[PDB]
Amino acid sequence: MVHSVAVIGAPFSQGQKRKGVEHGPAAIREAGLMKRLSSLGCHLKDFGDLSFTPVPKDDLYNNLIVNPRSVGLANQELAEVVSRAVSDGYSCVTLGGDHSLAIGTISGHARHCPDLCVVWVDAHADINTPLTTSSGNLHGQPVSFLLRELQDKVPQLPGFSWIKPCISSASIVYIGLRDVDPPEHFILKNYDIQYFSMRDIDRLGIQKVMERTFDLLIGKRQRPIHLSFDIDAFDPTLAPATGTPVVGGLTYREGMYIAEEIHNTGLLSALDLVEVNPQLATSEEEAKTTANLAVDVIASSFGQTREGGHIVYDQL
Amino acid sequence: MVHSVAVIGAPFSQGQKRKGVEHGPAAIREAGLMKRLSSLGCHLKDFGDLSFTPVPKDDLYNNLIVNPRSVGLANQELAEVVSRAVSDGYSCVTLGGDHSLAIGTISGHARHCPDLCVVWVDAHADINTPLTTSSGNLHGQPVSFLLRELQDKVPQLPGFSWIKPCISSASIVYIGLRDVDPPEHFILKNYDIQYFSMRDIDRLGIQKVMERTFDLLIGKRQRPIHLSFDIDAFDPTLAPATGTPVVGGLTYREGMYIAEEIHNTGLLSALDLVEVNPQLATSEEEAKTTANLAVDVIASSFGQTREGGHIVYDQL
Amino acid sequence: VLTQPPSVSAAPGQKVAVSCSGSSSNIGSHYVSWYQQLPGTAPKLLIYDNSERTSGIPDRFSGSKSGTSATLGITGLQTGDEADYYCGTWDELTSNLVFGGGTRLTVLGQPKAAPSVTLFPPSSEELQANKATLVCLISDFYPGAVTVAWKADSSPVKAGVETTTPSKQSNNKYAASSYLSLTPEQWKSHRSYSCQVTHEGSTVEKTVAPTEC
Amino acid sequence: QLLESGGGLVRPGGSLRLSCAASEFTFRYDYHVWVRQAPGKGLEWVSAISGSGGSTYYADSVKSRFTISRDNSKNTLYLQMNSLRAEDTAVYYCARLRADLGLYMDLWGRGTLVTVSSASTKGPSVFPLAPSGGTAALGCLVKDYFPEPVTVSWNSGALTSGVHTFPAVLQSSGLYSLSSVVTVPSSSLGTQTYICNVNHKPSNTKVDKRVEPKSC
Ligand SMILES: [Mn+2]
Ligand SMILES: [Mn+2]
Ligand SMILES: [Mn+2]
Ligand SMILES: [Mn+2]
Repeated sequence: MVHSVAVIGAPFSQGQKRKGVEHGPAAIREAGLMKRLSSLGCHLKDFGDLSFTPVPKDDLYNNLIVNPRSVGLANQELAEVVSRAVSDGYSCVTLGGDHSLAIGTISGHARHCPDLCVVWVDAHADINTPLTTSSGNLHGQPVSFLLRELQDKVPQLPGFSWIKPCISSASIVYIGLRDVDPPEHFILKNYDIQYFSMRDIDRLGIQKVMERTFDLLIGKRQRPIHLSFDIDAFDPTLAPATGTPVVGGLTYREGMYIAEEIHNTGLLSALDLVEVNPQLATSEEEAKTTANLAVDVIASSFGQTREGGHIVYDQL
Repeated sequence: MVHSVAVIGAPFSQGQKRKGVEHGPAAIREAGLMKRLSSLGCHLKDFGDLSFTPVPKDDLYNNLIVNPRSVGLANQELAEVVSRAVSDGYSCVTLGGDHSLAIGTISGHARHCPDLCVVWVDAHADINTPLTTSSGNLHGQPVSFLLRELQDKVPQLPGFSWIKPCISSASIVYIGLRDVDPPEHFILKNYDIQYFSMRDIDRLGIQKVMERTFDLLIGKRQRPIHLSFDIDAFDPTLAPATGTPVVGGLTYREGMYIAEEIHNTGLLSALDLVEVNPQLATSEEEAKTTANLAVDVIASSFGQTREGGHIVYDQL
Repeated sequence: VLTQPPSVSAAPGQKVAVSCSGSSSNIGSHYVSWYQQLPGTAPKLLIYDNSERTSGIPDRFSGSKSGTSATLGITGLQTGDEADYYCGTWDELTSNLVFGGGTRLTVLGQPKAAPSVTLFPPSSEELQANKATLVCLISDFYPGAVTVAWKADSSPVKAGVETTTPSKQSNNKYAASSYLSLTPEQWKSHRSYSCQVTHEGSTVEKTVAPTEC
Repeated sequence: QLLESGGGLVRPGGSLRLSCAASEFTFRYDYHVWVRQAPGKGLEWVSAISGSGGSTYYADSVKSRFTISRDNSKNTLYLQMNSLRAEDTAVYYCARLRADLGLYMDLWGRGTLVTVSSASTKGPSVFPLAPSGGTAALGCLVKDYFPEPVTVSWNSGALTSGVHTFPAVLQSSGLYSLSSVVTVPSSSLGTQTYICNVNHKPSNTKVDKRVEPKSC
């Protein structure tokens, strides 16, 4: 219930080329996350990294190439850990691997906060259905298990019968899209989900974007806010160490602004930071700078500012 | 009295890790500064680089680690050289090492122009007092010796008894802050100094910023303008060779705009370009590109443009 | 100007503290660096500002300063660590950088092989030319530290003595030499000469006479 | 990296000139020093120069004889040495000098040898070490040779197993001596020839020496 702050590592992925994403929490932990947050006068509670062990064959090969049942089922264990953390009065930060963890953290939140809304910052809409993308895409496919209007087009995969769609199409706003499949594009249109693509930001501005965003979410009533920030939303020059880097994305300035704005509502309840994959960096510098950016996002969302803060009454 | 142009090298610093800042004037001189200015139809007068020799022990160690008394006292010699240069009808350009030279150049200017105002372009406010930061910070602490409202909180360091506060809180506007200590943050607030942080530029625009800036400085009367441009105001990708590179800063476009605007008032009287430190570059390219940028700033401030200028009536 | 003791000892896995004493005008007043002289190489920086490690140096290394003194801790001792360690800082009375004399740290991971000693009398050729040299050859000793005493019958001799510093051998054991210059008459007038070599406090002493073989 | 050169053997009263070639483009922005190491003594800082060569500092030990210079255009530091003595004999090392809470030298070179000895070039008197544990050791004494090295073979390398040549002693005079020694079985002495061939290539001096004075 966002009075203090919980840090939860959830190193989940499906393996294959994007398996260094499971190493993201350490990378961010190693960007000095907790210092910052501690030094932002936050009471912190570090809930550690979750067990991610494949079902039902934990032999080598499955670890390198994981099955969907294994993720869906690790999200169940996540929703539970998110749920209890909210229940004890904490704001959830979940350091991620692949954007699929959003399934467990939104499901967890919804549970003790059923009026919540979502800001999905991302180059992708991650809103494919199981029948619209490959076995591999579950990271780019998690929003069709949460939205409540898609269940007519969404089948029962084993590991996923616990998920109970906890969002209507009018509770999620997208910021930063530039890489959207036709299946996704039609869904956005057809079910009247509002979104601000890189085009709408060129036109409107990050200032007017956030203005329009809040009106559509918290405009006629206060709700708890769930920021699912995906790192590939930042232009790749800023965030190179990620699996699907798409060019033309947020500047550093745009991204902090978004965080700055979310904090300034003082309604933020849970935050997801995902797709940080150090195996994909050109150097240690590139891995480090990506995680440094990811520590800034969180810091901002939890009160960091570019112009000062805190307390002083200075001496002579 | 800004009819022609004076170039003065002031290679000052306190040593320690940021001692390659004393090599800045040569770097800029070596970016082809004088050509540009000469080829901008300016009558130039090159007053050379100043002696910087520690007081009162000029042995090796002090050269590597300099005492405050040594800087305060080299600023006195600077204010004098600035003063005479203004007195003979020149616009002052002072190529810098650390932003502390601002103490001597503003003091010099004030002297023959007591109605002057200041635009401080910088990621920092450099406005700590001697009792708010370490012995080392004098580069990030020079504005509390000039402002006239801070003398109740500002003690008499030897080397600094000549400084006579020549600015009220309502004569300085900051552009480009993103790294501000709590002590600084309170001062800005408490004494009602106006400023445009990277946040206000994301929101307002560099166009509206300069508009708001001039209204607050020269809005109801014409005054002589003192641009103290600090190189770490530019985002580090543009200006990597500097001691305190802070991310999220001015684009090339924003920075030239500021210069372009200052020139367009035709009121510019003196200009400071500081914190250019080639020892801190990843390569000669990085050192060179930082100084190239620094030559553009000056050039712009003195009439360079991105769309043409000058004279022609062409042949057939 | 800085004092650090000359030598140190341990077996791999153990730990030491090399101490650096100076004064008011340096350590009492300035920062101390620590440099590792790997034998037969230029030194490398380990530590500045009293305890600040440099990259890739493990945390095994630790420095510390107190008033007029400094100290380099090294734990989990390893082979390839054994070398010369010097402290350095600035003295504000003389206006220079100063170092300690150095400390040689040997890591004993090999057994205390006492030296094999071969002593030769002066050659016919040399005596014919009115000269005389005794040759003491010292080999396969570990650790690389020895001390030499020549004795004409029972009397000690330090005049006309030239001794090499120990050197490493093929097997990472050590070899040294010592040369005693005599007149032919000094050689012929004494009943015997002996090279006395002491290694880790134990003596080996070979003897020659002018009477042949 | 830093890499020094132009060390060598110089006669007392003599001059010599070191170079140090730095790799960093930041070489020109940074103080460098010269530290020398007398053979197996400690380190003695000798001179230091500023990024621009406006300021030079010298040790009492070397002041007014030695002159530190640099050419940033050539990324080279120099040391000109005049009026050289025995006591200047040392490995000379360039280093980068930088500041933080205090001063440290963070970049160093491999070194370069300066020997300042009075002694002139010559060849050695070779003398056999005849034999008098079942095995025997016989050898050759190589006496008063200047300078180093001497290159030694027994039966032109054909005798290899059991050959032991020590590191030479540098005598008080400045003249070198070393001992050569091979371990053999006592049966073998009469039938097969023992010769330590020796070479002082400097002097183009080659000496073949027979070892049979056992007298038994
Ligand atoms: Mn994405
Ligand atoms: Mn995503
Ligand atoms: Mn700055
Ligand atoms: Mn500044």
